[PDB]
Amino acid sequence: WGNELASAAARGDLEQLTSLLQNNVNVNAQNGFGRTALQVMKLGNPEIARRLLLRGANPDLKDRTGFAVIHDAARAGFLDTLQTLLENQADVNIEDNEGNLPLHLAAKEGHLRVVEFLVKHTASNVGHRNHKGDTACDLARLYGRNEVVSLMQANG
Repeated sequence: WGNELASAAARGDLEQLTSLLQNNVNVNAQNGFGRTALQVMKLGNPEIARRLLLRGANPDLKDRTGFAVIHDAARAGFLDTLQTLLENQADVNIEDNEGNLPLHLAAKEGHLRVVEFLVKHTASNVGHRNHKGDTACDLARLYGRNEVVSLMQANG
C-alpha cells in the first residue's frame, strides 16, 4: 500500500491512487526511500493532493533537504496544489534548510500569481529574512523578477 500509493502519486495516476485508497492504508507511510505519497506526488495534480490530504496526509513533512511539498509547489509555480495544501492546514511559513519560505522560492523563480496569492491571501511573513538576510522580495530583485518586485512593494 505505502509503496504502491506512493508510486501512483509519483506518476500522477489519480485512477490508480483512488483505487488503492479503497484499501485500509496509511497515507503517511514512507516508500522505499523515506518519502510519503504526498511528498513524491507529481505536481500538477491537485486532486491527488486533495485525496491524500482528505485521508490525513501530513503536509508539513520535509525531505532529505528540509523541503516540504508546499516548497516544491511554490518553486515550480503550481498554484492549485499550493492552495489545496493550505486549505488543508499546511504551514505557509515552513522554512527550508536555508530559512527560505515558499514565498521566497516563488519570488526567486518569478511565479507572479503564486506570489500574489501568498502575499494577498495567506499568512506568509513577507518580511521574513532567510539565514543569509534576504527577504522574498530581495531574492526576486536579485534574480531580475521585475514584475514580482513591483507587485511585492505594491502590497507589502
